[PDB]
Order: sequence, then structure tokens, then C-alpha cells
Amino acid sequence: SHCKFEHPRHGHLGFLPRKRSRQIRGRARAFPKDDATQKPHLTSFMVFKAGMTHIVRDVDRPGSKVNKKEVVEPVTILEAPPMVIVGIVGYRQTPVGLKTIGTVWAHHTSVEFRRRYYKNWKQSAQLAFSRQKQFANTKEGKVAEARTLNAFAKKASVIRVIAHTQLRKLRNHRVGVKKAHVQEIQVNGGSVAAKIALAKSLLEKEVRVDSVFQQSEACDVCSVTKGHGTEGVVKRWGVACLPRKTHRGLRKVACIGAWHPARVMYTVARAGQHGYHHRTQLNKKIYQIGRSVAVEPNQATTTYDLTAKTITPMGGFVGYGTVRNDYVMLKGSVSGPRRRVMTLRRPMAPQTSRQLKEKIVLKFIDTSSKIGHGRFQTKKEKNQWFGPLKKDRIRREERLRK
Amino acid sequence: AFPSRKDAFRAQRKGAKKHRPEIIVIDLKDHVLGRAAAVVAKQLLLGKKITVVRCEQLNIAGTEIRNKIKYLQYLRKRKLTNPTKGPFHHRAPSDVFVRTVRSMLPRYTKRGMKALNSLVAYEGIPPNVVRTGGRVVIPRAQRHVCYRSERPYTVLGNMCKHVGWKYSDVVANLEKARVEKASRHHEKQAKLRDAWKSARKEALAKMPKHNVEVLKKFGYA
Amino acid sequence: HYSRKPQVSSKSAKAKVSDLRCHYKNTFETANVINGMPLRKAQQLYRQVLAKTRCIPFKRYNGKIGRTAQAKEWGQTKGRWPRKSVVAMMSLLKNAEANAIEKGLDPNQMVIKHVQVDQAARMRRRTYRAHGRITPYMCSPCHVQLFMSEKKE
RNA sequence: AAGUUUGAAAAGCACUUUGGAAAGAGAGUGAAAUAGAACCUGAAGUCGUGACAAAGACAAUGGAAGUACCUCCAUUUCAAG
RNA sequence: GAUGUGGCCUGGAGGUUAGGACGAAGCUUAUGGCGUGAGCCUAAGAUGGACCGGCCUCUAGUGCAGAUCUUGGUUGGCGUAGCAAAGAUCUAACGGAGAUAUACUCAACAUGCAACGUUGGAUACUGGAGCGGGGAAGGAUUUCGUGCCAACGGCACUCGUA
RNA sequence: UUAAUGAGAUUCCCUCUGUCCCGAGUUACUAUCUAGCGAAACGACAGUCAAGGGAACGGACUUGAAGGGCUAAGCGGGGA
RNA sequence: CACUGACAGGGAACGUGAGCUGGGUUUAGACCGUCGUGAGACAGGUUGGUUUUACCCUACUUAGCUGGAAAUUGCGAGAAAAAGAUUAUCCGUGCAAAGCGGAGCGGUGGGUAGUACUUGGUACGCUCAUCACC
Ligand SMILES: [K+]
Ligand SMILES: [Mg+2]
Ligand SMILES: [Mg+2]
Ligand SMILES: [Mg+2]
Ligand SMILES: [Mg+2]
Ligand SMILES: [Mg+2]
Ligand SMILES: [Mg+2]
Ligand SMILES: [Mg+2]
Ligand SMILES: [Mg+2]
Ligand SMILES: [Mg+2]
Ligand SMILES: [Mg+2]
Ligand SMILES: [Mg+2]
Ligand SMILES: [Mg+2]
Ligand SMILES: [Mg+2]
Ligand SMILES: [Mg+2]
Ligand SMILES: [Mg+2]
Ligand code: NA
Ligand code: NA
Repeated sequence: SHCKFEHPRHGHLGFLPRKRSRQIRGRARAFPKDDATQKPHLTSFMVFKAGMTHIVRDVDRPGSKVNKKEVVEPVTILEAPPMVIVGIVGYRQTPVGLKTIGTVWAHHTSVEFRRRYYKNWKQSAQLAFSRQKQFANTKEGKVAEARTLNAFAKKASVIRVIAHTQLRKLRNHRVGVKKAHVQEIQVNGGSVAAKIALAKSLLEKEVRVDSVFQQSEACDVCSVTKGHGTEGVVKRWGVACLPRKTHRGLRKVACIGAWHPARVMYTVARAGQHGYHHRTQLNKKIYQIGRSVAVEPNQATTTYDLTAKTITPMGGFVGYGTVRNDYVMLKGSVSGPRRRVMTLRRPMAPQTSRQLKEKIVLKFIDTSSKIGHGRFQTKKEKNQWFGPLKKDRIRREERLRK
Repeated sequence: AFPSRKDAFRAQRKGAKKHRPEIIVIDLKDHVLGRAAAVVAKQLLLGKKITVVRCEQLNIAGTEIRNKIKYLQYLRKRKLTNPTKGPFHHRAPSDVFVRTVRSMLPRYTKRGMKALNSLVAYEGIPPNVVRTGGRVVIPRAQRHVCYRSERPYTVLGNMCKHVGWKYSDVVANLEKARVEKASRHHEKQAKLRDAWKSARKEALAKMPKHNVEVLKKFGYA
Repeated sequence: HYSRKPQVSSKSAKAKVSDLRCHYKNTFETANVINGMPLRKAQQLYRQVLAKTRCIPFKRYNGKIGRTAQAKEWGQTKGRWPRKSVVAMMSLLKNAEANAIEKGLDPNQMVIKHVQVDQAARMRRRTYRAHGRITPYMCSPCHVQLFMSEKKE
């Protein structure tokens, strides 16, 4: 017999299985299509999530009742220290897929890059890349590098560079890790020879986020969601609770199948892992690419708000701390908690709609405290509200006797 | 499969030569799918080692639309309660040929498994096969003797690229480069071939006469 | 009379205990793990199990026990820390060591060569169940025998 | 419910050594201790241990016909045969 | 379903013919041989310790895989389900075999854990319709002191209505 | 027919609310992991599916599809 | 009755009770009508009336360990690979024609002065210093 009343099913079957992700970093499963006409360029970057806040802006959108009016939008702040390029790889097409041809390594590598090959780096012999390092500079090693670069030139169709993060430059106290994160970044544009030339030019050097992304464009984000362990069916899939007088518990699915087929199907909701899944999220607009505070202290000062202040709120980002490097401000939210590393990618979808083409100009950036109900934008404002306090009177009466 | 260090050590200790098993290479271009499969399965059960090349050029009788509809009917078969267990539908032409052969063998028995494991299939002609010797055909399964010319027929690669195979252009480019290389080499060897032909033509004056008479009597002049 | 005989009787020591009031299934696992070990190594392992820095791997009688990281060194994922069996096996090892000393052998060279645990005769108590039923409540003790030999460097 | 049926005879294990003890390892009695006290014989079923044979998922068992390896088994042949 | 069989097997009787401490019955088996078969016979026991085999007649409480069969003993599930009402203990000293129990190397942690009785101190509970003090019915030594810790007090004991 | 009475059977109104829209957060005891102790019920043999025929609703048969081994916590489709 | 673009029809042991609920139906108590001398009956009405067990196998959901191509063995040799006294110099070239080519200058530490990079840590010019390859 058919069901009396109908509704859509609970949950999307294209996100199965709901298992823990294989790794903690976000990795792009595909890169945007290569257009050989353009100039060669990089296509991704790695960043670290540090809290969120909100902004004010005027809207430029003809036909909307919000035209030429001020709106408040929440934003996410992600810290972006420069990456370092250490290698070059190439791929050739086969009837069974893409195959790696070889790898060209840089002549020198960092300790943070080499730490990634150990579990106990401090109490070890620390010999990674020593034989390669001494062999690559003899007569034969130079010949081998020439050979592999010619093989790239002859047979490759895809060129990627190997890059890694700089945790020593990140200088964060709650990110415990000291071994670098490593990823391949594909080079798009130009021909294979031009790609190889660009990749060889930027070897052993560092790359800034502002040389990959521009202020008012959009991006895709690859990252892993927050974990919640073992979860029941009501939270995991959003099924309805049962009436109060139900014997043996209410937070269940009442019927898990018919008599035939004499089986439980893969489409029925069950308890299990929730969270810690990889996700690719589509159209996040960049609102600001901010310089390092050591270089420019007035990070959050706008043209309309002349107050001098940085992007870090009073009392710090809860559980994260101060932002000390270059950073990016994205509209809206991203998957994952504070302190997790994520990947920014150049967009795949068409970028021709009005909302994606709009130019963004900020008017106010909020820097009040995220502990409690913050009501001051700066410490000077708080000091103007409260005059001198008892602690200050004691300080100024015991710092003058000398 | 990468050989193990123990195998390499044993081969060095024995100090033998490079061994190659007895293998037959079949060029499958313009062959009828079912008849070629029927012949190959019987030879595999009789104990041969067989490699087939150019699987994207097999033929099926009928129109491409009719054959594509048959494949889509095959594709819709699926274990409803858990599709990770249901039939697995391979889309490449070499996998299609391998499945056709597997269906004509006692697969569940070990003997059938050995016979099926003795077959290798390729699209195009790969470079590890190109130089191994002359290829063969199956006369009782060729299109120009099997089909009436007026009827339409299908080409397997064309049928497969519309149901999901995604390497047709890669195979086409590889085959183009292959044929150019082989043609240039063949033209370069013409002086050698002609010199040997002339040498055979001229040795008939320097051999003894009574041998030439035997050659003429048996028709080798 | 043991189920196996040492190769050289003059260089071997024996020990045995009967109707020991420890669980047969726990003592089986506790005793089987030291079979090929030198005597000092076995004693160190038992001390570390009492300290809970290493575990006893449960390989046969392990249906639905917990998983632990300390089992990884034995190639397993299940193991426990049974103190009642561990202390009894420590006593048995001390007896075998004394027998070796009295025969005039060096305990720092002994290697355990034979270990065997067996089910002994059971004892009966009772338990009370719903609707006026009475049902058994039994104890399962064990026999243990072992011998060790002098290794020849 | 339950044969007290150890042995011809208690000769029912002195003494040394480890252990809180129960016991263990030696030593001794006896034709025999694998006759050590509820002790003649000591089956089946079930379990431990040592050695060995292999072995995918084909439930296991089973029939027929061979082969590889083993065999504390039987029988027949060794020189004019 | 009927019938036949110098057809097979078990306990006892009348005859006859043999065996056994140089090892009877019983038991064990990759011990072969014989028989279409029921079965019979030999070998080995690094098993046992006193009775017993063949043949012709006679006689019967005379052959088991199953009866929700009877009685005894085992067994997977399984070191699993659980041992969650009556709020709760902590600390030092003394006692005890119940420890501070180690091979090289090693100052101590990372290699003897867990648990107990008594006294002092601390912290809580019962809350006079009381885990207060006396009696009837019912029970009959459970009462007292000194010991002891095999079994019993569904964990434990140096303690006990044992 | 009846005032008073009712842990009797029924309908409406006011008050009220997690009964519901539509679920979220918190506590104590469990479950979960460990030390000690330690059962039962049940138990032909077993245990992946589709179609076919069949005592006309197969785990075992016929023809196809799958299927490396061993495990922890859950769950209530099948084991008529 | 009201909303809506629309309020289509069916199957899955008349899907779905070790998933619930228990209003109806279908025990024992009791009242009414009709029937029966009567005990009692009614496919008539009415009120009140215990909803048991998963710790096994499979299925499903998540969560660990680990062998393996003769799918555990044979020594049973198959590369989407390179081209050559039978695979036994190096680049270039088309499985060409030609053209090259074969103390030094690398890894490490010591001084010495400028630069580049997100600016404490790496490179780079000279200069000895031990190991090096050829
Ligand atoms: K439990
Ligand atoms: Mg967390
Ligand atoms: Mg209820
Ligand atoms: Mg806050
Ligand atoms: Mg459990
Ligand atoms: Mg009870
Ligand atoms: Mg009772
Ligand atoms: Mg006896
Ligand atoms: Mg009878
Ligand atoms: Mg019987
Ligand atoms: Mg409890
Ligand atoms: Mg309680
Ligand atoms: Mg009180
Ligand atoms: Mg007790
Ligand atoms: Mg069920
Ligand atoms: Mg359940
Ligand atoms: Na009788
Ligand atoms: Na009447």
C-alpha cells in the first residue's frame, strides 16, 4: 500500500558515506580548465581560519529596494603567510589517466619542509635530502635535471609546483604543529614551455596571496567540517521525533523497511559519524586583502571611519589570538573550526552575474570584543568612558615616590 | 607488478638470459565481436597466451543507435538495496571485449580463472607490444567475409564514447603518432630491402646449375 | 610427570600448581605470552603489566572485550590487565627459579621452554532468578605447568 | 543419592630445599606411586600442548577417478634366479 | 507385505576340545588380512593384572539414531548479560605473609598493582511513626571469650550470625 | 421527576501550558573502558542476491550477479 | 471550511505491532430491546477491561588490524617501457643527415662585506678545511 501523505526524503544521497575524512587539510579534487591564451599563473593558496566579525557597506544594485543603502554583512578572517616553492612535477596523458613523469627538487629546502618526513624530528639523525643535496650539484646531477626538464617539455601536458606553509612565520601559540603543510598547485595559462619557465623562475622563493587573488573577485574554498563524533538519527539526518507516550524511546526512525526486499536499504537513516567531512564551497567573494600589521598598522581603518585600529578585536580572537601576517576577508562562513588550514581555489562556475561582478567598498569594520557584549571599538574609547580607576591611582602614587 | 628483490637476486645468481613466454598478438581491427570472442575463449582453454590490440576497432552488426540502446539496457541493471555490490559496468572497449570473453568461460572454476588471466587487452597498439613481431588476424571472423556490405554496422569505440568512455581522443592522438613513426622507419629501410632483393636475384648466376634446376622444378625460381 | 620432557634434564628446572583459584580463561592468556622468553624478560613484563604500561594480549578467549593501543606490540587490538592471574604466575616463576638455584644453575641464563594451562574441576554456587527460579553460579579454576632450560652461548 | 574395590602387608612418603600456607622441586617405601587415600581398571564426549599439512571468499560433510607427499602395515623378490 | 538362509552377533545350561603370571577379560589404533554384508581374525600397546576361546545341542529380561523418551555427565552462546532504590567518604599512625618484592645499565618518575582490621582526627547520614531501648508469635545457642581463615558471607577480608 | 453526593459515561467555555508548529540546552544513574565476580534463553546443519520452476512466498536446486581474512559499538528488514 | 501551480491514482505478506499506539473488533463483570417455559441467544445498542524476549546469524550504519597476482604454492619469467658488439659513453636530430662534448668544483665546517627575500634564517663573492667524485 502506498503512503497516505508524501514528503521529500531527508538528506542528500550524493554526500555518502558519512565517514571521517582521510586527511585534515582541504585538497582540491579538480582545478579550473586550462585556457592556453592567458599568461601563466598559480591557482590556489593555503590559509588558516581566525574567527569572524561583521562590516557595513553601501550596495550598488539597480532595481533593488536596497539600492544605495547601507547593509551589515558578516565576514570570516583567514591568516595568509607566504608559501614557499620547492619542486616541479609534470604529468602525461595515457589511456588510463594522468601519470607523473618526474620531480625536480630545489637545491635547498627548509627545516620546516624536512620535518614533514619524521614523527620525532628532534630525537633523530635528520638526514632527509642529504644524498640528493650533494648529488644534485655534481656533473651527473646537472645532466639528470636537464634530462627531466626536457622530458617535461616533450611529453607533459600538466605542470604543477610543490609548495609548503611557513609555521615559523605564522607565529601562533595555539597551532601546535611545526612541520609544514605541503600541496601541489597547478600552473594554468600559456604553453607547456611557458609554464616550465615560470615554475623554474619561482623555485626556492616565496609567494604572497595578493599575487594569486585580487580584492573584488570570488573563490572556492576546500576544507573539512567540525567533528561531532557518534550522532543519533535526529541530528544526523533530520528525521522527526516520535510522540511522548512511545515505548522504548522517541529519537528513532519507526520503520526501517518493508517485508520485501528482506533487507535494509542504503537509503534509510542510521546513527553514526557526523562532521569531519571534506567539502568544496562555491562562490565566496573577497572583501579585503590585508597587509601585515608590522608593515601597515591601520588595517581596519576605512575611508569613512578614520579611527586607527587593526583587524584584531579587543581581547583577541577567542581561542586563536592575534593576526600578525597578511590576511584575507571573505563574505560569509566557511566549513571547519578556528585554527584549521584550508585551501583557496580560483573559481569553476561562471563569474558573469551582477552580484559576482560588483565592486566592494567597505565603510565600517567591527573591532569590539567577542567575549561578552562588546561595546567599545578601541581601548582608548574604553579609557574615555571610565576615567582613572583605583589601580591607576595606586600605580601613579607608587611610581612617583621612586 | 614490480619484480621483487628476491627474484632479482635469484636471476643474478642463476645468470640466465632474458626470457619471454610464447605469446600471440591479434590485431582486432574490423573483426566481428562475438565470433572473435568465441574463437579466443576456446584457444585460452586449450592453453595459449594471447594479447589483443586495437579493441576500439571491433565491429557489431546493426546501427549505432540500436547497439547503444542495448548497452543502456545493460547499464540499468543494479542491485537496489546496495549498488556497491551490483553489477559493475565497464565502458572501455578493451573491458567490453574482456567481459564478452569472460561470459564464454567457466569463470567460477579455477581452470576458467587461469584461462581468463592468460589474456591481455589494449586500445591501440602500445609501445611495449609494437616491436614484438608480426601480428595475426582471424580469417573466420573478419567483417568483409562475415557481413553483407549493404547493411549498416557499428564501431565499438564510437558506441563506447557515447555511453561514457572518456579517452577516445587520447587514443586517437596516440595512434596518429604511432603510425607516423612506423611509416618513417619503413621508408628508411627501403634501401636495405632492395639490396637484399637484388642479392637474391643475382646469386642465381653464381650458384651451381643443377641446384637451379631443382629450384625451377619445385617452383622457387 | 609433565606432558613434555626437557632435552637435557640436568640443565632444567620444573614448576607446577594445581587447582589454582584463578579464572582459567584469564590465566590461559596470561601464561601463554611468556612461552619463548628468557626468565628475567618474563618477570620484567609481569611487573610492567602490574604498573599498566604494557598489556596482556587476549588471543583466544576475547569475545567482545575492549580495544587498546598497548596491544599493538603483539599484533592485536584487544588486551587486558589481569592482576589476579599475574601475581599467581609471578609466584610460580619464583618457585621455578628457586629449583634452578638449588640444582646449581644460573637464573640469568634460563629460557622458558614449556607452558601448559588446563581446566580443573569446578565448584558450584547458585543464583536466584525471577519467577522463583534457581540457576548455577560456577567457578572455573586451572592447572599450570612449566619448565625452563639453560641456553648455550 | 551413595560399592569405603589403595596395597600381600601402612611399608600411608623420614630428611633437605622454596613458600605465610596450600603446595612445588629432590630424596625414600613398594613388584608397581600414570596404586598417594574416596586412591583397581580408567571408555566416549570436550579441552590444553608439541610437531606437521595445507588453505581465499566457493558452508561443511559426501561419490568416482588420478596425482603429490608420507606410512611403527602386509606380501614377494634378489644371479641364474 | 510374505518367506528362506551348515546367515552374523549377546547373557546362561548340557557335552566335547583347548588356552592363561613366558600375562585372561576389558580398553586404545594412518595394525593389516578375510567376507557382497551383518562381522571374524592377526599385529602393536613404551595398556591391564585373573580368568577364558572354538564346535554340536538347549535356553532367554538377546542387537538402537531419533519416542517435546529416562538417568548421569559435557557443551557453544561467554569472560558475554549484568552485579545502577535506601546520598559518602577522606586522612595519618599502628597491625599483618598480604612490601617500598628488579637481571645488565641505572639517584628518584617512566619495571609489585589493587585491597584490609584497630585507634585518633575530619566530613556527612538516621532525625524520637529512628540502621534508639525493651517484649509477644516464630526461631533454639544465633549469646560470651580465645583462636582460625579450606568452604560459606553472588566484590573483598587480617573480620563474621561461618 | 429529582436538591445533595460520585477515583462513574459525555459536550462546551475561561485559565494554562514543549500535546503540537519544531525542536535546542543542561543534571543524576546507566550504556561505554578497566579490576574482581559471573548466569540464562536458545542451539538439525548453516547463514550475499536477482529471475525460474517447485507442497503455487528458497540458505541449500537451475541460469546469471557479487564475495580476501579477522574484529568494536549500534540497529530492528529478514531468519514465514 | 480554507490555502495552492496542484491539492492524480496505485504496488511493496490488503509494505511497516521483539517500531509505537490501542479508539474499534473478539473472553470473564454489568444494563436495555427483541427472542426463549428455562439455562441462555442476537451477523442489535452500551460502559469497563495485563500489548512479553535480542547479548546469536545475516542486512544496514559507522569504527580498527592485516595478508595477497598460480589470488597464500612453482623456481610458471607477459611493463599502456627503454632501444642495440643480443639493449654492455653523454647530450641534440625524425628508430635521419649532420653536427657537439668527454686537475677540475661539489657536500661540509672557519674568518671576511655587501645584497635579496616577511625582517632571526636561509642563499650568494672571496678566503682555508676535511671529506669527495671523476
Ligand atoms: K559488562
Ligand atoms: Mg572538538
Ligand atoms: Mg505504553
Ligand atoms: Mg562571543
Ligand atoms: Mg556490551
Ligand atoms: Mg536474581
Ligand atoms: Mg520466591
Ligand atoms: Mg585409577
Ligand atoms: Mg529388552
Ligand atoms: Mg546408545
Ligand atoms: Mg555498576
Ligand atoms: Mg546507590
Ligand atoms: Mg539529617
Ligand atoms: Mg565472595
Ligand atoms: Mg528481525
Ligand atoms: Mg534492540
Ligand atoms: Na539374562
Ligand atoms: Na419472556
